[PDB]
Amino acid sequence: GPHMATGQDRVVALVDMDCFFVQVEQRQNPHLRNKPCAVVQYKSWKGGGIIAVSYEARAFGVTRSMWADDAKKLCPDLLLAQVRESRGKANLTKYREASVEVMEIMSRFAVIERASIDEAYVDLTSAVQERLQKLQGQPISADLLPSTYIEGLPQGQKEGMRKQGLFQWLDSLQIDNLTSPDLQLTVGAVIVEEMRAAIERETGFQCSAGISHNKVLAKLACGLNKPNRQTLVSHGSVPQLFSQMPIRKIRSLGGKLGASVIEILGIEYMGELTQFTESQLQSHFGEKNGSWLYAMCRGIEHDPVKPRQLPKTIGCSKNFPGKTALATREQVQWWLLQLAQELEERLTKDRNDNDRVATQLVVSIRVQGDKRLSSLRRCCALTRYDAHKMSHDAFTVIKNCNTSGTEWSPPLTMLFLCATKFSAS
DNA sequence: ATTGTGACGCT
DNA sequence: AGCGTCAC
Ligand SMILES: Nc1ncnc2c1ncn2[C@H]1C[C@H](O)[C@@H](COP(=O)(O)OP(=O)(O)OP(=O)(O)O)O1
Ligand SMILES: [Mg+2]
Ligand SMILES: [Mg+2]
Repeated sequence: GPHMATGQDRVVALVDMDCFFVQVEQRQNPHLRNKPCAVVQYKSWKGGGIIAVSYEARAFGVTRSMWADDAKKLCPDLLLAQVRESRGKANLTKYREASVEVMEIMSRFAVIERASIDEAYVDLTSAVQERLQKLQGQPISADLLPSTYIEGLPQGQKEGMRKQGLFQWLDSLQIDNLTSPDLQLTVGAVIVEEMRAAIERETGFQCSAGISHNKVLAKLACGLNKPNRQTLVSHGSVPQLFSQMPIRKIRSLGGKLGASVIEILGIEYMGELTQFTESQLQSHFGEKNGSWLYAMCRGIEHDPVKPRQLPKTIGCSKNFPGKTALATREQVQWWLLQLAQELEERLTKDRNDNDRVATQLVVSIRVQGDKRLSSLRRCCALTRYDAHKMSHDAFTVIKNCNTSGTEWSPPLTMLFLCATKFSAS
């Protein structure tokens, strides 16, 4: 009724860089632009592992987590850029620095939460109020939304359809009310057009975006029309959108929890969740998950956009698969040193840029044949940015896993050093 | 031999 | 604290 809150209080956007690592390499190397091309890590085992794919290459079936030799079977003219290698491992610095370029531009418009190297949430509520009082009541022109899709429209040529749906949306709009959620979302979309234009002008990079009333819907919306487009998901669009939406497509339901929702309740689509009471969902999935599911299948989610532009952790990882697994003490020490030297470099740069110091060192390892992705995770004190000290401390922390009598067994298939617990400096 | 990250929850 | 989940 009148007291049923509808989750329409905020305007939230999710901005995701289109095939980001590919775009970084295409900016640097113009011969790669507007071509089927991918970014690969390493090169010896089956041509290297593909970690990013241009849309031209995706059209041939090339995907992430495919070996380059196999991708070339699907796409013989595929062009490749290789991740930089330093100290014997992939080094992602070029892409982190490109990400900072983009995040700093986004921060001019609004508060952002860095969700990953190429994705950020945007809290647009106050920016929209400012822009609405700036409008002082005139309507919003289609010309202000040149790359926006309105999900669910038109109802009742891809670009022609986009424009039909946008016209239907704008003709319906009630610009009289500075508190209409649909109007607020529309102004949000105008601002995100401007943000995306600024990113492309000032970096060369293109991105897609979603605009809705919360983070989950904004991320879902972002996925609906890619690349280089943005999508508005209104509250009213949720029943139809969710009526055929697989549960696994909603952020956080792509794993075991979503699988159990499907199996326990005997449903397939998000919208089917509305039939259950909050207490029923809590009985199957716990108090927190159940309340979250009850609201989310109605389009309602409360998770705030956190004011956080910088990562909370600075980590360095390397897998040693198959016969490259580490089998001697010297090997383990040398790779701990390699990881620690990259970590020291990134930490010293982080301290200069961002006025903070990490205080905890996490050391994690995998042992051969262990079913888990991480076998062991132990922490120690991080007191100075010294690679030799950090590597000696990581070894001191993990050495009691060695069961032998200069040899290391069982061989180690992953090493991981992470700097955490930052404090202002 | 589907890597190298990074965020968050549980107990 | 250490382990597990989730999403790229
Ligand atoms: N599993 C992974 N391993 C390594 N790097 C990854 C992985 N997933 C994503 N990345 C990196 C490379 C991507 O360019 C970047 C952004 O990831 P993501 O947003 O899913 O895809 P994308 O930006 O390449 O394409 P899209 O246009 O679909 O967003 O992060
Ligand atoms: Mg992306
Ligand atoms: Mg992304």
